[PDB]
Amino acid sequence: APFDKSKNVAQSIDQLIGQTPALYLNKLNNTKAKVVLKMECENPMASVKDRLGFAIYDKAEKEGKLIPGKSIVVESSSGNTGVSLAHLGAIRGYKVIITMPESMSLERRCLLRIFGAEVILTPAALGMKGAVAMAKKIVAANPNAVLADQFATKYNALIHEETTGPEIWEQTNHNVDCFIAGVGTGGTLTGVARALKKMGSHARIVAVEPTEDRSLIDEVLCVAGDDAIETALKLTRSDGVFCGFSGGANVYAALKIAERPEMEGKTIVTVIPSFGERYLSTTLYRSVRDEVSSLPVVDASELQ
Amino acid sequence: AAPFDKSKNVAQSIDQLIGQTPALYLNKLNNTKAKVVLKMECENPMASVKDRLGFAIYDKAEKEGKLIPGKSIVVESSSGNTGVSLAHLGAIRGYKVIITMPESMSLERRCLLRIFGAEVILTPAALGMKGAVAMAKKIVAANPNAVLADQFATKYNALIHEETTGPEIWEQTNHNVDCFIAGVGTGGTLTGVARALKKMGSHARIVAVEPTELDRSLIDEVLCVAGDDAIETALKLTRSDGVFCGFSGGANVYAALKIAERPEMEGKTIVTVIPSFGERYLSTTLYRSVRDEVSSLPVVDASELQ
Ligand SMILES: [Cl-]
Ligand SMILES: [Cl-]
Ligand SMILES: [Cl-]
Repeated sequence: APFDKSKNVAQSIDQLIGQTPALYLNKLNNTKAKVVLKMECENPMASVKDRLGFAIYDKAEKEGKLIPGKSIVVESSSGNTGVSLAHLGAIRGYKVIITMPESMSLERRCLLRIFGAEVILTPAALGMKGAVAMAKKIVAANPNAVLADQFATKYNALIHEETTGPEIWEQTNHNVDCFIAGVGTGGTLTGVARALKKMGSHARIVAVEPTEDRSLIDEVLCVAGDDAIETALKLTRSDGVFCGFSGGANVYAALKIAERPEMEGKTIVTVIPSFGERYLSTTLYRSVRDEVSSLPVVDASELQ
Repeated sequence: AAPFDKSKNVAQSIDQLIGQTPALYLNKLNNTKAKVVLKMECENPMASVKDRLGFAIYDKAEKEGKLIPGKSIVVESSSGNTGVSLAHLGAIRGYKVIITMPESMSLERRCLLRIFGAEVILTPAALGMKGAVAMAKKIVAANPNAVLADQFATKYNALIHEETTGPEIWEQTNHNVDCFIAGVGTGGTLTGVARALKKMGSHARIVAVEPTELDRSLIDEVLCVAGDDAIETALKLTRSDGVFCGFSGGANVYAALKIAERPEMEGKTIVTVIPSFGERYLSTTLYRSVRDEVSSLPVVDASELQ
């Protein structure tokens, strides 16, 4: 059986990665279809990328390609893959180096540095291309250093075929008519689609392309940034799901699909990749920040 | 009970994901001969143990007929994790939630509450908590459908931890708890977990953690933890064990490590609590040492990449 974390004591926090909950969308869903959210936001470092981090360390160690205390893990990511690599690197005793443009927030730097990752900042003008350049440069310069990106490419779809997809299959009672996720790198889409196919599911596979190459994909749905953003704010207030831009896009897509006549009574599954708190000080929740920042204050004369 | 198998079913409400939190052994940071178990309340859906209290408030108050969905207005004079949980769970249940809070409380706290659609009302800094309380009172005095939530926090806090948190620890440790450690001050697991253990016939030592720099028979020992020790421990914990928490968790872990070095604790099991996830505190003084470090980092010159 997968580790029963609700009933036993874990030996390591990596045993808490995956086996995430699944949640019906209720108040926001005014259709005759069912929408299931795979709550990857509930991972220990608050995103789906914990699965990828674990896969990188676990599979690369098993191949003999990462050695704790010798290998230096180098990654040119600001986002959650870098966070997970830093997190799990710390506990497994790897030096982790993250390159990122200087333009990324202090918060993002801070998240990485709390785990003891070495944060290297690159010129704002060169953007992410410059961070990649720096990472490639650090690795060429040290034979013990490895680019983590090669492992992400090798293992990402596999970990989701092995874990996320089977979990969805069991949670939904072997009943999936449509699976929706982002076209991005480092997500569930390919691996979960493969798992569903292999289980004999006839689920329709929908890739979400945000407006702000596989034989597995049945349909690409383009979602405007402003719809993703608006959906994320509605989600918190309707169903208590607090996520990032990707999750809002996915839910928008799911609701659109759910309005189709042929989807009446069917089960649509989508993914909430990351918890929203990481994004509180970003553009996604700017509307809320701007609002509370200029509230009136009750006069002391009214408080007696 | 029929306890919800969330790794294996689809939940009808996010309330069902509250509780049934993991427990984790401290490894690299534990250099003692005792076992230290962390009850990971940071893994609740809104990232703190107070989700259990928010749930208890709505669940129990509704059963008492004191909260009526679609009619009651929930009025809460606090902006901490209990306030967050009330706003979060109120939204999904269809309640308007009002938070009264001093203007001096952090902008980030205001933002998180407003994310859930709470009405955030600010009161003068000079009047502090008492002005927020007076403002809550004023609202409720003018509308009989408005209800002060703090009465319910008082009534149900210890009870929900007796009913859920405590029994979960008991099961997770396979009925083997030699010591339970948690913070003083309301909102805590301490009283309710201690009561659960004692009902189960456990004679675990109960240690209250008191930060510096019933509420009698239940406590065997008080352990004073300096704020600096709590802070340093929180940052060590992230690097050693990958546990990312707030001040309270750092203090608890510091305390647990002190109990673990007691000779009579050799081979014993000590349980403590990680109340909340650390991300909420990244903009606070708890992680200021790290913010100051990363804010002064050098930037690689474009020459090096060309
Ligand atoms: Cl995804
Ligand atoms: Cl997201
Ligand atoms: Cl904490």
